[PDB]
This record gives sequence, structure tokens and C-alpha cells, in this order.
Amino acid sequence: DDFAKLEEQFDAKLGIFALDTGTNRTVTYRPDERFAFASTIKALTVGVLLQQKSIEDLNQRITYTRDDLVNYNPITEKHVDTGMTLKELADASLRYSDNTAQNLILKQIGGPESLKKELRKIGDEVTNPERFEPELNEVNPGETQDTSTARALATSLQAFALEDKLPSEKRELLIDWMKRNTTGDALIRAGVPEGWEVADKTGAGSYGTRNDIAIIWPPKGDPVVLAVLSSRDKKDAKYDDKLIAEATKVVLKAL
Amino acid sequence: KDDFAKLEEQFDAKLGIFALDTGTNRTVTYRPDERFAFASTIKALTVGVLLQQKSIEDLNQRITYTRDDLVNYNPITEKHVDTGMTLKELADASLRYSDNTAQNLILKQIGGPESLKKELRKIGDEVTNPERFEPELNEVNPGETQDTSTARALATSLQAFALEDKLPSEKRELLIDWMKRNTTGDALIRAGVPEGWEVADKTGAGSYGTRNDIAIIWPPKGDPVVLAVLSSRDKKDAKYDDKLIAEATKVVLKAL
Repeated sequence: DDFAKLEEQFDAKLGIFALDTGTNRTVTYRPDERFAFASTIKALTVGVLLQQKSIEDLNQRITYTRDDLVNYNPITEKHVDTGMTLKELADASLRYSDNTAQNLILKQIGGPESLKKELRKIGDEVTNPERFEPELNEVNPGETQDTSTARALATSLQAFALEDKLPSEKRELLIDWMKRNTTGDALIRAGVPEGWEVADKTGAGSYGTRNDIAIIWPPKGDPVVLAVLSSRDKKDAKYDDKLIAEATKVVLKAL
Repeated sequence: KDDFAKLEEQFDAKLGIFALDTGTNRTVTYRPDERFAFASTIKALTVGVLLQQKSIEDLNQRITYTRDDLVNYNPITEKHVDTGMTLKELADASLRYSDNTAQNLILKQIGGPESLKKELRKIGDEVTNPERFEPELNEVNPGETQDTSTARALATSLQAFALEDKLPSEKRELLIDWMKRNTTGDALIRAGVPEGWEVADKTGAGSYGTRNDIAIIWPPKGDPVVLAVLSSRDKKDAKYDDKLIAEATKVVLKAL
């Protein structure tokens, strides 16, 4: 009811799944309820890219045009003249939530259909990617296109970052990028004790959707996998980052 | 689950269950953190620590023991007193036949109960409390934590050794292979799993009608399910019934 109380206080629906990999203790709340995944899908996209590309393959330069630019391209629109390596695009996508970077990377792996096939392969039968950015934001209550659950997103993130879906060196690249995320200071990072390391990917969308998925490392112990999702009832509703920070505090306490 | 509560009532036993579908992170729990005497299940965790300290080659090392070293149940070790046995042979005997002397010999090889506990603490297991050798570890009374653990801790520790990076792939398949070929659990978890499902388990039984089984199960299509099913009764000399674990397993499967 600590989570229910937060739902009332922020007038939002909460989706939570946390797993302490050291003890298999979990914290759940509407863990299997669908939410549009928004930008969090960028983390899983790079995971699949790392699966199919050698580290040298990431130095390959990708060329695009102004015509390839979409709604939010903080880094990509600054290099349209020179193109960018896949390594640079993965960096932009994960640390700045660059939409064009996500689109170029998605094309590299075969598009949404291939992304979905690869996730189904690793055991994710829930995440349903269907579109590129920013069209994936066009989700209405009741539909499953471009949605997932807290359990599914957390489990797929764990698969790529902590399990054997990727070899050591590649897991480390993914974790390093996410640890250096620039957009999540007010979310999960704001709800963990000082000294805890966080690797996360945030997201936001229509219906006041505000998400954050992460791997958290206590100073002493095994990592904790956490997915905190949320949405509101109005398409144009505004979100409040504090809901995520507060929900995280409850999770840490519970753990 | 009401289904678990009914089994507890029917068999006059207490159940400790923890199941985790590693592919979906879905779990099935029932008194997951209640302590039970681990009995023979500790043999699987002991071998895990052994593989962690010795190289595959070191496992070839011969071990010499006498009749002095034989205890209350030595189906295998009783046939090699003079020849001796290699660590690999002892591990095999301990895991597949629940050989008690083998367990003790291996326990000594890794440093004794204190060392086993220390290593388990090192991998994240803060509840499993090994203190004695076989068969003394069976001397446990309600309220005491000596030689007890929980379904959650036992399942998690098994997963760490068999499915996680606690052991190199090479040693992990050695452990899984022995357990897959266990000869003592046909009427337990194995009896409650659907046809086509592969099982790697280690059974156990003890005082107060304690009857346990910890396993890694592989469905035809899918990632493994780690499962720990523990049980006990209120009377020290209480008799256990394997059907309880088989039935409890069927519920876990339906749930998953």
C-alpha cells in the first residue's frame, strides 16, 4: 500500500519489478501490467546490436541525411555532415535518448520485427516493438503495440547486462554507457542511497508515461535489477519525476 | 496458494517452496523463508564449493580412507575402502547415491563446515547454516538454525553454482550431469513434472519427517526453472511421504 499511496499522491498508475540477484528476493507492484516502453526500448535495442556486431563492427561509420532526422536528435543533428560510427550512435541513444540514433541502430539490426524476434529468442514474450521513433509514442490505453511490463523489461535488461546473452566485453560496454546516462539524475538515481552505482535508461511519452529501468549496485553485494514504470489517464497529462524517485526509495527499503 | 495449504493439511506436514522461472523471473513461493533442516540437499552445495576450489584435473586426485572413515550410509564408499576413490568418484557417490562418507570426505577436502559456510556467504547465501558432518547434521530441533536453510536460499545457492557464473561452464556441466543422473529422486520432483521435462536434483530426508528435494528443471521449450521443495512434520519420529513433494511439484508447474 506504500505504492498505492504513491499512486494516489501522484495520480498515476505504477508498474514495478525489482529483483535482488543475490537473494532472489523481489519487490513487485502491477509487475505484469502493460505500459508503453518509450525510450527504455533503446537499451534493449543496443543489447541486440551488441549481439550481432563485433567490437570492430562498431567503428563502422553510418551516414545519414537531414531527411533522416526526426523529433529529438541532440547528437545526431550535429554530425549529419560527417555521419557517425555505430559506437557513437549507441552512446547518443543511451546517454542522451537520441531518437535518430535509435532509428539508425534499429535499421542496422533489421527493424522492429527483428528486434522483436531477438527478444522472443531470449525469453521475452511480452515486449512488443512495432515502430520507429517517435511513432512508438502513439499508444492508447488498451493496445499492446510498443508496450511491455515491468517484469519483462527488467528481465530482458538483466539478460543482456548480467547474464550470458552477451560476452563479458560487450556486457561491459552496455553497462558503461548506461552508468554514464545523462538523463536520469532525478529518477531512480535520486531514490538510491549514496554510494550505490546505477546504470539506467529513462523514458517518457503520452499519457504522462514516465519510466526508468536500471541495474543498481549496492556498495556491498550483488546487483539489483529494477524497472519502474508509470502512466496517467490523460493523453496530455504531465508526469512528475519524483514519483519514480519515491517509488525507488520504497523498493530499496523493501529490499 | 490454497492448494499448498491443502496439501499441508492432508499430509500433516509443512511446506517450504520457492520456484523461479529464469526465463521470465516469475516465481512460485510458499513459506519461502521458513527454515527447514537441509539434510542431504547440502551435498549438492558441498560439491559446488569443491568444483570451485579444485581444477577438473585435481578431481582425479585419489583419496585414501579406512573403515574408521565409514559412517551410517555408504553404498559406494563401502566398496572401495582399500582402493580409495578419486574426488570425482566421491562427488558422484555423494550426489547420485547420497553416500554419507563421500560427503564427509569432500567436506574435509574443502575445509569442513566452517569453510563451506564461509564460501556460501561469499556467494550471497546468508541463511544456509552448515555446522556438522553426516550424520550428525540430522540432529536438529525446532527453533534451532544449525544445519538449516530456507527454500529460497537453497534454490538460489543451487542456481548460483549450476546456472550462474560462480563456476566455469566446464565445471557447471559436471555438476548438472551428476544431478541429472541422480538415482534417489524418481518419486519426488521427478514424479511431479510433465513428460519431456529434464530434471537435475538432490534429495534429502531427516528427523521430524523432513523430506526435501532441490532441482533445476528444463521444460521442452524454455529456460530452466530452479525449484526447492522442503517439508517437515511436528513429530521427531514422524514419517515422511514422497507423494507430498510430487504433488507440491505439480502445483508449481501448473502455476508456471
